[PDB]
Amino acid sequence: NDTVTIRTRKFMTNRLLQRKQMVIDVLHPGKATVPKTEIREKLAKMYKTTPDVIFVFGFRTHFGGGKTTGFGMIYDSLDYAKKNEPKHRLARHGLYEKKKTSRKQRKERKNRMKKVRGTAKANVGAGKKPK
Amino acid sequence: PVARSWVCRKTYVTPRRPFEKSRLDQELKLIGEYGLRNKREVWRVKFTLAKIRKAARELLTLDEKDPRRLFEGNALLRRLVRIGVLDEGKMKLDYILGLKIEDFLERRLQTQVFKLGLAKSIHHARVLIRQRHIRVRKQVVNIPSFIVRLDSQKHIDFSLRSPYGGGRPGRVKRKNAKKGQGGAG
Amino acid sequence: ARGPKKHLKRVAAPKHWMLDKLTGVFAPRPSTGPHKLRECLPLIIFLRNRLKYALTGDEVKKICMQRFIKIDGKVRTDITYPAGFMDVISIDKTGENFRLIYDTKGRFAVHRITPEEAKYKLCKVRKIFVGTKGIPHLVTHDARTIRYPDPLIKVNDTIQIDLETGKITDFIKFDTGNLCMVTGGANLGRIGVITNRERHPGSFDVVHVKDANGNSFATRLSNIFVIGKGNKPWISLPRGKGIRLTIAEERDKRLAAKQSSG
Amino acid sequence: VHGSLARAGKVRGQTPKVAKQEKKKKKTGRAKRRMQYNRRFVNVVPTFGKKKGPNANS
Amino acid sequence: GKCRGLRTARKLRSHRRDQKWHDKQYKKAHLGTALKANPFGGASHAKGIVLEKVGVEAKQPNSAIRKCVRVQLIKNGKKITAFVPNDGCLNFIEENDEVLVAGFGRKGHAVGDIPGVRFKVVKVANVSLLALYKGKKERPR
RNA sequence: GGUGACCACGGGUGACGGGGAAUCAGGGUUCGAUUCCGGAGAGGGAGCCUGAGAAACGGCUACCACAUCCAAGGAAGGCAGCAGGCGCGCAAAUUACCCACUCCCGACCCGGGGAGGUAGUGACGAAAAAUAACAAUACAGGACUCUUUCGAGGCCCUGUAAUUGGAAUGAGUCCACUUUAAAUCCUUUAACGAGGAUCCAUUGGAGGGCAAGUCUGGUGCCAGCAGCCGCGGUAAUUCCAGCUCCAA
Ligand SMILES: [Mg+2]
Ligand SMILES: [Mg+2]
Ligand SMILES: [Mg+2]
Ligand SMILES: [Mg+2]
Ligand SMILES: [Mg+2]
Ligand SMILES: [Mg+2]
Ligand SMILES: [Mg+2]
Repeated sequence: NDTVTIRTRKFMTNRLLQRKQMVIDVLHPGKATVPKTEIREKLAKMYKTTPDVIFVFGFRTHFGGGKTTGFGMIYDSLDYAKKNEPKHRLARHGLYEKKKTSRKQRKERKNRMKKVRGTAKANVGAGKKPK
Repeated sequence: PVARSWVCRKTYVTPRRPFEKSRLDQELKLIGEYGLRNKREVWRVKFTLAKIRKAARELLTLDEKDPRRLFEGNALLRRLVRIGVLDEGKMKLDYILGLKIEDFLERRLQTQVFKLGLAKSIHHARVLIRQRHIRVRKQVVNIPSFIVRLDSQKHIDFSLRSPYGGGRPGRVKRKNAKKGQGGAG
Repeated sequence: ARGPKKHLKRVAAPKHWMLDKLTGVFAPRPSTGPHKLRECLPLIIFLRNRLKYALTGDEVKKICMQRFIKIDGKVRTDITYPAGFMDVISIDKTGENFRLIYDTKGRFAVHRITPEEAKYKLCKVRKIFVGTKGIPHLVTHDARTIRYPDPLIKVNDTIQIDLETGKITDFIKFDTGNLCMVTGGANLGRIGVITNRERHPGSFDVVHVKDANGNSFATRLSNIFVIGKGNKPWISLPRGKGIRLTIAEERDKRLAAKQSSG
Repeated sequence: VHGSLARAGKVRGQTPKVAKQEKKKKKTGRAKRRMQYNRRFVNVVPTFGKKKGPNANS
Repeated sequence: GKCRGLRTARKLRSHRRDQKWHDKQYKKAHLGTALKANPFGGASHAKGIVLEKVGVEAKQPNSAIRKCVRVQLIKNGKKITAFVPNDGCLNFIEENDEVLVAGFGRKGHAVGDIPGVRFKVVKVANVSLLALYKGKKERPR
């Protein structure tokens, strides 16, 4: 906190997705790669925005510490953030939940519904007994 | 299928004949003088010079005023004076054939830090560089074979984190210090 | 194979798309359209590698679905639509307009243009023929066809075409001493003036073109596309003015630019 | 066959088993090159002998 | 002398490939009889089952017993004599074992004073003969 | 009639073609099963339906060869797809995770993709690069210097043994961050972490070719070594060991 500064570059606005894009480089002189949450809240203060719509990722620390380069995403509204953003970043910030099953079971369910024809009661009942 | 690259090349060539008393001593002179690990890296720089000599020789047989000879002529001369093995005023294709491997070896970071006086010996230099102590510009470098350019030659200095520039001494100093204060009131 | 191919390997993609080797194995594989896939830009690369508006394939999918991309006066939702040559890519929400023209090195370059200069488009007539009831038709370098053209337009000429109507506003005749642009081969992307058209019956014609600096080059007739009346180009030429410079002088141009900026 | 194969491993059986003496760990790598470079290049021997080899058994 | 005309390339190449059959290396590698006669069938190594333990007399200026083993290759079932190249590795060899036999050194030619032996044993019972000789690992007892 | 010593026809190929790979004065000689383009095939043949496009095989019909279930009345097959087994062999990886990337398909911003991506095994191979550095004592060495050998120090470099002797560090444990679809690894960065710094470099050699012992102890034309010359029959520069050197 004492010596951590945030710089931005390649900044450009695109209302195509109602966002402004930039690549940011942090300066943690003797500190670990600064956590994304601190960058989010500092980058929000630089741009005067609430620290729940700022999106940052792709943080690579240079050899020997100091500079770490990352990609910055900001939006004019959280509504738009839910609209056009990859789901992992929304899940990273907790606004999207992927409480699903593994892909291997989904394929087995699909094949097992292929064996049963038409009958909705058995088509929805194909995966009950073989749990 | 896969999106790999598999574009690789060897950086050295082994000698045709093994066990020459003349060649073995000549390479061992260079290895000891410049503090090299093995004979592969004296073969590597030799291979680098041979590639430069081959490229320079081809341009010389090429007719004068040929655009390729002119364009690539100053292209390889430009980078030869940038790294520093070639004199600024020695900008002729003939003078490239007169280059040796000693100049290509003294441009190494291990050699320059010794010559800059940062290191007490050429062999101290290798272990100092490998121990993440020296830096070029604002970047710490831990590779002895880092060739330096004329611009980067001045900037070579100790890294801030090392116990030679900024503070934060090594663990052995701290353990010695904590043992000293633990042995008395 | 047993049918049409619908894949394009990344290595096999056209060079002027300027794609790298590590992101993936496949290439946009542009859909069928007014331009051949070797000399077209799919919208995916134009909004990802040209303007960097989108980062990945699904990001350029969202922008096309929201319907701000408008090619040649029509909104196109196809992620891999073949843009082509001198087509107006108008994105009205951002207010920028692009005319797709090759740079000096035979590559399509970002050419921002004024809104009122986007209302028209040039086109090369390729085949002229008469249809049923004696109606003359005209097909251009695009897959666009019009009826009832001015009888003075012959093959491999240029027609001044305005958008949103499709009519012929004017036309450029193919003649000696006319400014043109090369659209294929080694001399692709070179702006120059016709000097000589030698013809070979049964084979391709060869034309000789001299640029502003005096350099003379030749190419096939199928790679000619007249974009000016004599000397004055009818479109805003891109940076470099369609002039070809050898390896000698872009190098000193960098050094001069670097030295000035240093 | 003559059946003379009963003598396989004869000498190696007869040889007395003397164990290797323990020795200081030998420097390896750049340091090993340092040692041999110092040994054979930066040294002056006043004794004669017509440049005897590195493994002289005098 | 040789022809030097401008359009004698056909004669030059036809004469070349006819004369290329007159050196042993080209004849050997392009006729196929040597490949068929090779017990290994063009392979660097071959596994086999120890059929017997035999001793071969050295040549005239030497006088020794070379401890070899008669081996049948698991592929093609051919019987060959493989030398055992150490001091006491024959004792490491018993009856009916898998042995990885390899060429002796010079491409199907007899080596040294051993007559008619062109193969040497490398591994036995899927453990290296060098490892057994140096005591690195012992027999699977 | 047509084709043939300008090599037809026939046979062989351990022949898929090409871009390309190895070697590298020049000229060439081998190699291209293998990620890009083209072709072919889906156990061997043959014949078809649908469709714009198939003689399709993760479509059908028949025969041949294998092979599964059966209540013996019948029924169902095609891993030269991803994994994974058997066999064959000198010889080649996990029955893992994900559609996050690249793209593909679909009615389609929303679904699917063993394509493909990620991780696991991986000394095929390629790049970088640890296994130590420094200082002060002893004893030699130096164009050393001081009286002109003798003795010392106003200097320099190696070497052997030492309570030296306190400085620097990673490889390891391990916090967090970062990376990522989620991880891992790398890079960051806490706390530990080096005096046989036992945190211990190996593989092959020492007659010549070819760098290195005319050392010591055994064996005695035996065992064995030896690519080739050759060594060994009792004083082995060549075998089996120790020691010491050599090469990478
Ligand atoms: Mg074949
Ligand atoms: Mg091939
Ligand atoms: Mg097929
Ligand atoms: Mg259809
Ligand atoms: Mg079929
Ligand atoms: Mg070690
Ligand atoms: Mg010995």
